[PDB]
Parts: sequence; C-alpha cells; structure tokens
Amino acid sequence: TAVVKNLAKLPAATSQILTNVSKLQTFHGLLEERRDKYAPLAYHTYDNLKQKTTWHPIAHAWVDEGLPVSKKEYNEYCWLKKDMQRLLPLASPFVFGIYGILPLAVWLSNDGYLPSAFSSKKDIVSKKLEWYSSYGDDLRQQVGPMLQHRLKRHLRGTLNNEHRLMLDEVTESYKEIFYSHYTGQLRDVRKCAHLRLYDGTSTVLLLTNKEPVELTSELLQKWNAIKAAKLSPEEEKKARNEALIEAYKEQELHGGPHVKHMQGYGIPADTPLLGENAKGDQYTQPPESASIPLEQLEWTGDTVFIPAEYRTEMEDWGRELTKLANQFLLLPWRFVSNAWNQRRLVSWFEEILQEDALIAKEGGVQALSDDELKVALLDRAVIRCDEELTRGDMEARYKEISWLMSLRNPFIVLAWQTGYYRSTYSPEDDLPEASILPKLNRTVLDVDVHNELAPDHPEKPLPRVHPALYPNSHLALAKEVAVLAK
Amino acid sequence: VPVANFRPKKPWDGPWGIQISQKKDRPFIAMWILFPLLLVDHLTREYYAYWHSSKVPVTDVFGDF
Amino acid sequence: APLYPVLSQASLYKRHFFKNIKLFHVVFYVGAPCVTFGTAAWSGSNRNSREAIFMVIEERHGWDNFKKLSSHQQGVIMQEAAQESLLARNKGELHLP
Amino acid sequence: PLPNAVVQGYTSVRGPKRPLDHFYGRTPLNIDTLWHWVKFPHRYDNLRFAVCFWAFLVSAHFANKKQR
Amino acid sequence: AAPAEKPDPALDATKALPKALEEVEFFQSYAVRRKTGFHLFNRATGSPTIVGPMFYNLYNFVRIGRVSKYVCWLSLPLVFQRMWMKNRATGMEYDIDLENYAPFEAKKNPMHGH
Amino acid sequence: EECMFKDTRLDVLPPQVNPLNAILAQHTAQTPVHRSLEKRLWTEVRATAVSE
Amino acid sequence: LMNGLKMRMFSLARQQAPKIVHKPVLSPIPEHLRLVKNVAQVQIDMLKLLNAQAAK
Ligand SMILES: CCCCCCCCCCCCCCCC(=O)OC[C@H](COP(=O)(O)O)OC(=O)CCCCCCCCCCCCCCC
Ligand SMILES: CCCCCCCCCCCCO[C@@H]1O[C@H](CO)[C@@H](O[C@H]2O[C@H](CO)[C@@H](O)[C@H](O)[C@H]2O)[C@H](O)[C@H]1O
Ligand SMILES: COCCOCCOCCOc1ccc(C(C)(C)CC(C)(C)C)cc1
Ligand SMILES: COCCOCCOCCOc1ccc(C(C)(C)CC(C)(C)C)cc1
Repeated sequence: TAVVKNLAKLPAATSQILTNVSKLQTFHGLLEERRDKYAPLAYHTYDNLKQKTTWHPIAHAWVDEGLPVSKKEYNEYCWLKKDMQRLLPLASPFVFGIYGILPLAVWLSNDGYLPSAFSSKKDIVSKKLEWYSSYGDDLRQQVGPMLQHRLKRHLRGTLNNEHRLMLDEVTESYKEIFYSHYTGQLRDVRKCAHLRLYDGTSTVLLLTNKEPVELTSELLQKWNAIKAAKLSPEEEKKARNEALIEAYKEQELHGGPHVKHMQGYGIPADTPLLGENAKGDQYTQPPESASIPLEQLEWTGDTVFIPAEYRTEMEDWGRELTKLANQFLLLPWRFVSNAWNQRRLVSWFEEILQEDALIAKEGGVQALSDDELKVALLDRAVIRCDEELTRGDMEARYKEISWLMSLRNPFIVLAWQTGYYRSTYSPEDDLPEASILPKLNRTVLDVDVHNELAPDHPEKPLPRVHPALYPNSHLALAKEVAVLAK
Repeated sequence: VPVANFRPKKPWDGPWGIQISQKKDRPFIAMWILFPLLLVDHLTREYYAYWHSSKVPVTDVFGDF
Repeated sequence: APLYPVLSQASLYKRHFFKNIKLFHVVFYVGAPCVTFGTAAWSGSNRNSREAIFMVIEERHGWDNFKKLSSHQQGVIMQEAAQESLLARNKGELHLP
Repeated sequence: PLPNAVVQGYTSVRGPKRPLDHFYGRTPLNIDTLWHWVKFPHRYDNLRFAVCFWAFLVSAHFANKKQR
Repeated sequence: AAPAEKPDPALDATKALPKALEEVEFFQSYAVRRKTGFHLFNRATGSPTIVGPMFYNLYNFVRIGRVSKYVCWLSLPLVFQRMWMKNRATGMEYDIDLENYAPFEAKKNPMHGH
Repeated sequence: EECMFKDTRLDVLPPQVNPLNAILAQHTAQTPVHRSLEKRLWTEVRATAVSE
Repeated sequence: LMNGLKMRMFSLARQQAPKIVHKPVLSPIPEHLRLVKNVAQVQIDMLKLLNAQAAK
C-alpha cells in the first residue's frame, strides 16, 4: 500500500524537509526585510462584540509591488509554508508518547496528507498539480456546493425571511451567479460585484492634524499625479496638503463624511460642558486642533478603512461558513476561532495578489505554460481537474477572478469560485449523450471588466453585449490585441 | 466531446435516492414490531412489591455484589 | 440503463404498506387495546386489586399460611379480601386518601 | 385563536404534495386493505364446535380424575 | 426601527373558526337519519333530551371504525363485575376478631406507621 | 399562494430590448458633431485605402 | 338526472393500466433553437451577398 511506499522514502525525505525549511527561512527573511521598511502597520482590530480579532484584505493584505523575485520562487515559498503546516503530525509522538505513531501512520498512508518531500516529482508546478489532481480537487469538489448554499442562505437568511433581508435589485444578478448551473450559460463577474449592493459604501478616512477627510477619486488622482511628477518634498507635501484642504472644504460642503450618518460608525461632535462649566451659551468645548489654522492642514500618514460591510463582513459569517470557506480553499480550518481562519484566508488572499502582481511583471498570463496556468487557476479555485478546458477559457477565468479579487471582498470571490464546482451525476448510462458542438472556447477579449454594468431589474434581465461591440473598442482592447496576436 | 457539469458518481456523493427511501421506511417498519412489543411489555408485566414482600427484585449492574 | 439498484415493483408494493400509515391508523388502533387492557380498565383493575387483596391477606391470615392452602381456598380468601377492599367500610365506602 | 397560516398549513406558499401511488394491476395494500386477504374464519366452524366439545370433555375428565 | 412591513393575511385569524365549524358540520352530517325505525323517549314534559338525539351520530361513526368497535366493549363486563361484587360486599359476614385485629385501611394502626 | 400550481412564464418574459442602443446613445451625447463628421472621413479614406 | 332526483354514478372496474391525457408541455427550447436558426440564416444570407459583392 501507500504506507510502506512512503516509509520507503521517509529516510530520503528528511533531508529534503530540512532543505525546504532552510529555503523557507531565507525567503521569509528577504520578504520580511522588505515588508518591515516598505509596508505600513495594519493595526489589529476586534469585532463588534470585541472578543476576537477581525481581518480584511484592504488593510492586512499588502502587495510588494517591486518584489525582486521569480513567480516560481514565490510558489515554492507558499507551497513550503503549506508543507510546514502538513508536518504538524510529527509532534504527536512528542505529546502523546511512543503510542503516538498510529497518527503518523495515518499521515503516511495518504500522499495528500504529506509535504513535498514525499513526492517523486521535482518541479514545483508538477508537484502541485499532482497533489491537486490526486487529493485537493476531490476535497474541494465536495465543499463547493455546500459553501455556495451557505453563502446564499447567509444573504437570504433563515426561516422564510427573504422579504426582510434580500434586495430586489440584486435579484437577477443573484440568480445568474448562483443558478447558472441550471441554465448552462456563462457568468459575468460584474453581476457578482453587484452582490456588494448588500453592503454599504466603503470609505477611507485620511487622518490629519485637524479632522479626518474622506478620500475620493479626485483626491487620489491628484495624489497619483503629484507622485508621478517626482517633485521635491517641499513641493510634494505642499501640493498634497493643498489637495487635502480642497477635499476637506468639498466634504464640509457635502455635509461631512459619509461615516457621520452610518449606523455603527460616527464622528463625535464637540464635547459638552457639564453644569456650571457651561459658560452661558457656549455649551461645547472644542478640541485642541481647533486652534490650528486650516491652512496648516497636514496628513498624519494614518488611514482608516471602513468597508461598511453590513451583510458581507466575515464576522457575521459564522462558525460554519468560515470553516467551509477555508476547506474550499484547501486551508487549515479545524479547532480554531473564526479570527484565526479569517487571518488564514486573508493570507491566502495576499499570496494570490502577490502572485498576480508577479505574473503581470512576468508578461501576463500568456507568458505562462499550460500546466502553470492550470495550477494557478487551481490555486484560485476556479477550475477542477475533470474539465480539460482550452487556453483562452483559462485566461478569461484568470482575468475574471483577478479583477474580482482586486476588489478585496472574500464573499463575492467565494460566490464566483463555487459556481465552477457544481457538477451532477446522471442515474442512466446513455445520458448525458455525447455532445455535437465543439469544446467551450473564449478569449481575454470576451471578458468585460473595463465597463460598468448596472444591475438588471427583477424579472427583466437583459442580454449580454460583447465588449467588441462597444464604440472605440479596438482602441480600448489594443493591449489585449497586442498580447494575443503576438 | 461530453456535456459539461456532468460526471460519474463517487463514494462521497452519498447513496442514491432509492437507498435514502429504504433508510426512511425503517422506523415505519419497526413500528409494527415495536407497538405490539410495547403492549406485550405492559400486559406481561408483574408488580415488583407487595405488602407481604420480604424481598424486592435487585439487579446488580456490574456484578460487584 | 439505470446505474442504481433498481427496486422491484413488489418490494415497493410491500414498503407502501408500511409507509402509507396515517396518524389515526396508529392512534386509535393501538389505543383501543391499550385503553381496554391498560392501567385504566383491565390491567390496572387486576394489578391494583391484587395489592389490596394481599395486604388484607397478610394482615389477617399471613402470606406463608396462604401459600400453604389450596388454590381453591386461596381464591376464596382472595375474593373475600377483594370484597373487603372494594367495600372500604373504614373509608366510609370511598376510595380516596 | 390561531393564525391563518396554521389552519391552511402554509405561511406564504402552498407546497405541492406528491400524490399517493396506486400500483396498477393489483389491489391496494394498506392497514385497512387487509380483509381482501384475511376474512373472518369461515372454513372450520363445525370443526370448531366439535373441538370445543372434545376439549371441554377431556379437560373435565382429567380435572375430575386429578381432583378425586 | 421603522421597517414598514405590509400586513400579511396569513397572520390574520379568519379561517380557524370556519374550519372548526366545517369539522363540526361534517360530524353532524352523519346524524341524518331516516324516519323508519325512529324512536326517542322524550322527557316527561314531552321535550327532547340532550344525549338522546345525539346517539345516532356517535353510533354511525362507530359503524365506520375497524378495531375500536370490536375491542372497546371488552372493558364493559368489568362494570357488571363491580356491580355484582359491590352488592356481595355490602352484606358480607366477617369475623369480628380479624376486623378488630386487621382492619383494612383504618386510621391509627401502628403497623402501618400512624 | 398557488404560485407552484401555475405556469406564468409567458406573463413574464425577458424583454427584447437591445442594451447597445443605450450605449451608442451615451456615446453620441458625449461626442461633438465635428467628430461625427470626421468618422465619415475615416470611413471614406478607409474605402480608398482598400481600393488602392 | 331523473325526475325528482339527481345522482352520481361511479363505475366498478379494475384499472389495469394508467389513463393517458395529452397535456402539452410548454418549453422555450424549440423556440430558442428556431431563433438560432433564423439568426444563422440571416448571417448566411449576409455572407453570401457580401461574397457576391466582393467577387461578382
Ligand atoms: C368474571 C370475569 C369477568 C367477566 C367474564 C370474562 C370476560 C368476558 C369478556 C371477554 C374477554 C375479556 C378478556 C379479559 C382479559 C384481561 O383481563 O385483560 C388483561 C390482561 C392483563 O392482565 P394481568 O397483567 O393482570 O394478567 O391482558 C390480556 O388479557 C391480554 C389480551 C391481549 C389483547 C390483544 C388485543 C389486540 C387487538 C388487535 C389490535 C391490533 C392493533 C395493533 C396492536 C398490537
Ligand atoms: C379555543 C380557545 C383558544 C385556544 C385556541 C387554540 C386551540 C389549539 C388546539 C387545537 C389544535 C388543532 O391543531 C390542528 O392540528 C392540525 C394537524 O392535523 C393542523 O393541520 C395543519 O397541518 C397539516 C399537516 O400537519 C396540514 O396538512 C394541514 O393543512 C394544516 O391544517 C391544524 O392547522 C391545527 O389546527
Ligand atoms: C375537540 O376536539 C376533540 C377531537 O380530538 C380528538 C383527538 O384525536 C387525537 C389525534 O387525532 C387525529 C388523527 C389524525 C389526524 C390527521 C388525519 C390530520 C393526521 C394526518 C396529518 C397524518 C393526516 C388528526 C388528529
Ligand atoms: C374534531 O372536531 C370535531 C368535534 O365535533 C364534535 C361535535 O360534537 C357535537 C355533536 O353532537 C350532536 C349534537 C346535536 C345533534 C343533532 C342532535 C344535530 C340535532 C338534530 C338531529 C335534532 C337536528 C347531533 C350530534
């Protein structure tokens, strides 16, 4: 059996395990050295009940744009971290005793339970693909549908209360995202982004020496322009503060930031003066910063991200949905609080984002091989190994989930992913019949990400317009055209 | 080329539907055997103590006595 | 070409007998023997008259001597005791505490 | 006293009930359809009379002999 | 806080009493009887009784039973058993000595406890 | 309440509206007229380019 | 129906096989396919005409 087959290589595996640990240590040293000087401090925050930490990718998932590393080396780093996780049963004899070897036997039985050293293959891509096709796709194909049901029933709620919880504008998008295995039609990712309508407006308060200011597209554009001009800091800070005071005045005219009038958040007013401390009509005591003139408005370098996820937030998910989200992504899930699984999911998210950045540096998706792209999509959990897709479909799938993960929301990501793991079995042998049409093919051009899509009204869905049919599409799609024709 | 979103059954797909039906009707079958057993357990019973009883039925569970 | 263990028509015909029960089909059909031969009517009357009978016997005659007598005289004394208890001359002819 | 949902059996939507199977070509088999197979005893009634007589007589014989 | 939910008719109460009256009407429909063979002893005034004219319905339903109509009568001989034994006991002759030594359920008997 | 015991798919069909019309209309509204007249030149010059 | 009477008559006969009733099933698949046919024929006529123009 596999037990003795793995015991045969267990002596040959310890050397590779220690070598891999050394590689992991070196890579983590490099990555942390870069992170400790280029990355900001993502402070720890506790949930609404204030007992366990909560995690979001916008603050905690940092991407080192400028990491001098090959994509395969980062794949090795992540895979060896997972191998360190898989090495945990070696501690069982050192806590239970000499009779703690039967867990080690169960570990050595299945090769999917084991780290890379027990594999005969050499390349990290082939090793990863072997592990997936042997154990991981099967393990994932039995969690996808149930996770999808949990996400649905998280939105619509329990006990026949859909009229109180669901929205009538996300209805057709909800149907297309969650019930397209009935129709057999492809899905548009923008219809999954429409699920964010359940949430509120995500804001970003920049903290100044006077007041917090809400970030906008205009202020961000101006800051990017100043950053691109490469000016002296005496001019850079001046222009930044000019844009900042302009935005401050703009929001003060708007009626304050959006956060002042949102349930669960708020900016306090001026403090009150109690009793005899009240000096006639002045019932308030303004803060110290009121003395500072507004022309001295300077950014503190501190930021506050407020996703306003009233229905999507990972805290309200539950003990079960978090575990299934980590199962479906082939992450550790057992015997831990939802905070720790939240961190694990956010770390997976960060890994995928860094890998996307390195892929874009390496020349996009088309520079990758077929097995490498297959393995990337397997890591993203959008492909199962019993499909045998084309290259264009794989590229479109990558583009889809990459844009969806750029938005930093795990719920819609999982909703998208679980749609690719809804497979049925027929009770008859003749049916399903052999098809007559060719295999499904697509291209990167067929994916519409560069355009906005309004939510279709309930029971009035509209057909899909190809991006090529839009005006001036040959100019907008020129990058993809140059990448594909070459 | 085959049709998509279709596959052969696997062990983790659980039993078929007819097997689930066979699971469901097992209580309904044991009902016919257990209700007569209930009536027999009540009807073929004898009280355990009387005004004259010097002893009472004892049941050593673990044989410690 | 069904890939599942197809169940015969007669097996379904037999299982339908077991799963096509309604609530009243159990309630009344099992309550009639139960109410008749239960703690209310027959079993209760028997088993609760026995207690009074043997109380009277062990008080008046003794259980060992009663065991020594014949089944006929046993039944005679049992009937006398049952009458003494049903009468309840001391409770004012009332089976209450 | 009770809401209409409890009376009609549904809160919002009336769910379809799967009808009862019939098993065409044969009699229904239910707890109430068993008299088709089991009628009251009618074949051995006169034998019942005879056996009751003989049982009474033999019991009386052996009981009287035991008693005497 | 201010959800503005429309009224749900399923939460109303406009079907329970009609349904109960439908059940009672189905019950009373089986009280319909023919004129032939009809007899009911009325009261001495000539007015009908209460239980009298609602026996045909009950026994028309007993007719439809399958098991209770042949079983629930087997507890009835026990009533006559009591009727007979009570009269046997009303005048049963007993020994004075045993009644004074072993009175049944008499108070202040220390052998009982009180 | 008897929604399950009906077939109202015909009462509610998907509309035959082309969303492209809403897109092209927003395209013309944003552009000026001289660019519209220019497109007649871009098309005409493309015809002569294919001719030569 | 009779003079002074109305009645309900039920037959007594075993049903050996089920009774069939043609209730036509509404489905959009045939019209889907016919729409595909019509659109494809439009494009085919278009291609034939364009080929005739480009070659003639
Ligand atoms: C003077 C004596 C009284 C008068 C004359 C004798 C009585 C004559 C009347 C008829 C005979 C009455 C019998 C009395 C027996 C008795 O005492 O009844 C009480 C006894 C128990 O008494 P004890 O436990 O004290 O010995 O129980 C029995 O006799 C067992 C009877 C079994 C009945 C089963 C009926 C099943 C009906 C089918 C229902 C199917 C539905 C599913 C359910 C499984
Ligand atoms: C009158 C004084 C105030 C007290 C009022 C409340 C009295 C309640 C006691 C009477 C309860 C009767 O309970 C009755 O149970 C039956 C179960 O067969 C329910 O029946 C319901 O459920 C069944 C299935 O279970 C459905 O198929 C059916 O359509 C529906 O009526 C009735 O809706 C309910 O009315
Ligand atoms: C005032 O009311 C007195 C009537 O109460 C009689 C109590 O009956 C006990 C249970 O009786 C039944 C039996 C069957 C049922 C039905 C037929 C509704 C059972 C069902 C739901 C399985 C068809 C309902 C009640
Ligand atoms: C589950 O709910 C059903 C319970 O219904 C029980 C109703 O019980 C009352 C029936 O008793 C009667 C009362 C009157 C009558 C008849 C006497 C209606 C009056 C008549 C025949 C003279 C018109 C018949 C039966």
